[PDB]
Order: sequence, then structure tokens, then C-alpha cells
Amino acid sequence: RDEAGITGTWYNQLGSTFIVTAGADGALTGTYESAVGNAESRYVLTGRYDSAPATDGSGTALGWTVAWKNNYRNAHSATTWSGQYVGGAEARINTQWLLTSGTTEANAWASTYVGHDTFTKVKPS
Amino acid sequence: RDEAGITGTWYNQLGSTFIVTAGADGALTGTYESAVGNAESRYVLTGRYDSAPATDGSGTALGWTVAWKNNYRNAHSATTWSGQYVGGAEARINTQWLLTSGTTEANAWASTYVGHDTFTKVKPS
Amino acid sequence: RDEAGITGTWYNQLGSTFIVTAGADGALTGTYESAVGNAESRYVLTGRYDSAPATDGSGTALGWTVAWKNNYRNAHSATTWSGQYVGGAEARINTQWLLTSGTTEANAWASTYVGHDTFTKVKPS
Amino acid sequence: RDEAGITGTWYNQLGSTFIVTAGADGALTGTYESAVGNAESRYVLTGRYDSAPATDGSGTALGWTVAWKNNYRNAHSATTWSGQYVGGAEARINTQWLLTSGTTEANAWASTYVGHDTFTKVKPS
Repeated sequence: RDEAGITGTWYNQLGSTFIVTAGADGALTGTYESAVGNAESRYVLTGRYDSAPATDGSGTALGWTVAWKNNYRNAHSATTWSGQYVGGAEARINTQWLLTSGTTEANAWASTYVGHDTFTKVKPS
Repeated sequence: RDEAGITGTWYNQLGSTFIVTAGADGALTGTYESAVGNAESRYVLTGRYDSAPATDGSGTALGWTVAWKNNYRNAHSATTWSGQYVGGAEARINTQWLLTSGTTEANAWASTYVGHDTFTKVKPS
Repeated sequence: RDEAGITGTWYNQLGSTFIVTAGADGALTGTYESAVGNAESRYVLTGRYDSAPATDGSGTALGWTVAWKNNYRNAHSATTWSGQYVGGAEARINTQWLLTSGTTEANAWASTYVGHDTFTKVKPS
Repeated sequence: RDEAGITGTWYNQLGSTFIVTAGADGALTGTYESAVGNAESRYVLTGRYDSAPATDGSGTALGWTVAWKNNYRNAHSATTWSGQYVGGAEARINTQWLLTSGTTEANAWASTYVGHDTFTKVKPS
């Protein structure tokens, strides 16, 4: 089950850490933090996933957002990740992300970074 | 205030409709639907925003996700929007989006579309 | 004809100016400059277009690159535009772009901006 | 030197093959083909690179375009890659790409895919 396979802890290639609960009606809730795992680097995340009949080994589409504000930092920024969960002994969440910074109208052209990250169940290094 | 300016109804250039509540601790909750506004085309959205001291007329960074599953449709897909809110008599939310479809491993190269949309407070046409 | 409709001068929403020649074997060659049109702001561009039988009023896919180095500036950056030409009395080139800056390995996460621009045949303002 | 380090053959993670010449005045010219290396899968590429003083081990920004038309195929599409070259015994070109398909006005929302690819000097597998 998708809900089952998604819920838990995921690590990117730099061991940033994604702790998520997949709810029965499509909610993703959790925390995004960085490898050393201090509250200083922990942020709320919220998103959604689209569970659908398991055919052709298709991944499960999902997305989430982190606003980069906690009790220690206010980066005036938010990232969204869009991707898919694929289950199995080598389960992965493959994503592309957008990071937008709060900017002036004149600097808004330069407000949005794009990148990618791949999450697995095993902490690297 | 950001929380105040964001909460409400927003329309893209095609009159797709975004109904959001901005919570005090950074949550975005609401519905994303399309112009004719039938429940058939209404989906849950969830996201986050980063409120920060109003300086240099900087926008407020935010993001949200829609998983394209409701009681009428299951598109096996999710979109994330990343952008910024700018307030005023011509308030806007400027976004870039990523749409990921659930795909096979062989088709995963072609899983993610990118685009943009601008939301305003006034319904077009 | 595509080759015919593309060749010439195009303007974005800020009147940045794109002067292109579409070659018979798919080449795009020209200059990208900014509204005031000084050599100081003029850069070489090169790209490709895919001419294909005119069916269903489909656009013509194309792309180009500008490296942000001329005799006046070296921004250590390059932009690529990917989009499509659509002909007619309101001809347009609709694009999405990626801007990459030369960065350190530690800063490479933050190396690539994304945006969009729409070009028309008529100089705005 | 940048011009020297870039010119040659590069392979992505699937062994698609990028054969490029970096010119003295910033041109990239070459062929993009797929692992088996048949003319059927070989396409022209053209782009630009921004050589700049070697400081802080910064990469060299570059971009290129392939229109997906050759004597065997006309995919009505073009891809642009935006990224940076980093030299050394483990030289790499890290990219993000945009693929645009020629579409109708109604389907133009869904015209552009985004992804990433990393090129190295050594053919995988």
C-alpha cells in the first residue's frame, strides 16, 4: 500500500531528512530537517499524494512544501517538491523542486531556483 | 498583514479558482477548482507560507500542492506551485509550477511538466 | 512558412529584444539585447528549431542559448529558452527559461533559476 | 583551459552521447546521439559557453539546444540544457533541461517537460 510505503523517514543524497505521515485521504504531514537533525534546522512540511490502482509498476504522484521559517530562522523563502514514490526493497521518492525567495518587483525575474533530489530509506555515508 | 492579504479567493488567467485560508503558524489550506466551479473539478490543497517583516516591498514566499484525486477523478498526478504574494489594490500571487504524473521507470524522464500562472483577486472575462 | 515567420525581431514584455535568423537546416542565429539596444547589452545567441508539417495549428518547437559574455560584461552565466513559435497576425514565441550561474560545488544547489517570457513582433510601451 | 576541457565526448547516466567542440569565441557545436550511436539517433546541437577567470573552483556556465529532427525522425520537439562544466580527473557537466513539444493553444499548458542529467567523460555500464 502507498500510504504504508510513504509514511516514515527519507534521506536525500546529502542526508537531509524528510519525516512524513501519509494520511488516508491523501494528506502528507511532517518535518524536513538536515542531517545533524537539530531543531534549529527542522521545518514543517505539508503536501498531498495521489494513490491510484497499482498498474505497470507506475509511481505514486505527490508533492509538498516547506516554508523556511522556524523558531531559529526566517529565510523569506519556500520550496516545493513535485515527484513520485516508487516502492520496493530500493524504494525511492524522485523529485524536482522549486525554491522561491520573497523579492522586490524589479528582482522577481530572479526569485525562483530549480533543482532535483532523490530520497531513499537508507541514510547515506 | 500577510495572513490577511492571502486568505480568500484567487483566479488565474483562465479563471481557475484557488480558495485559501492562511493560518497564523504558516499553514495554507483550501480548495483548487476550475472556473465553472463544479465539485467535479474541486480538489484539496495544502501548503505553507513564510511571513517576514515588510521591507523593500518584498513579496511573501509560499507554495502549495494539489493531488489530482477527488470523488470524480483520479489523474494519477500532483501539481506544486511555488511563488510569492504581493499585496495592494492589484494584489497578485506569481507562481511557477511542476506537475508530476505517476509513470513507469522507463517513462520517468517524461514525468514532470513545468509552467507558470499568475493569480489575482478579480475573476477575468 | 516557419523559417519565414521566425526570422526577424522579437520583443519580450520588458522590450528586451531577440534578433534571429532561422536557417533552412534548422539553425537559429542572432543577437539578444536589451530595450535601449546598446552594444553594451548585446550578446550572441545560437539555437535550433524543429519545422514540421502544419497540422492542428500546432506551434514550432525551438530553443536557444545566450552566454552572458560580450566585450563589456562577463556574468559567468548562460540562459537557455525552450518554447514554441505560433504564427499569425498576433505571432508569438512562448518560452520557459533556465539561467545557470558558474558556482562552487557547495553552491551548485543554487546555480539554476527558472522563469518564462513571451515574445511578440510589436515593441511594447 | 575551459575550451580544452569541454571539447570532446560526454555521456549521461544512460550513455546518451554528447560530442561537442568549444570554439574560441564561446560557440558550442556538435552532435547528440544515443548509446548505440546509430545516425538514426544523431541530432545537431548548438549552444554557447561563458569562459571566465578560474576562481574558487567555480564551474563554467553553458547551454545548448537539440531540435529533435534528423533524416530519420521529426519529433516536433526541442530540448535545451542549461548547466555548468567542472573540470578535473572527474570532470562533469551538470545540467537541467527543458523539452518543449509543438502543441495546440489549448494543449500549450502541457507543452514543456523539465528534468536533469549529468554528463561525464567515461561511458557507463
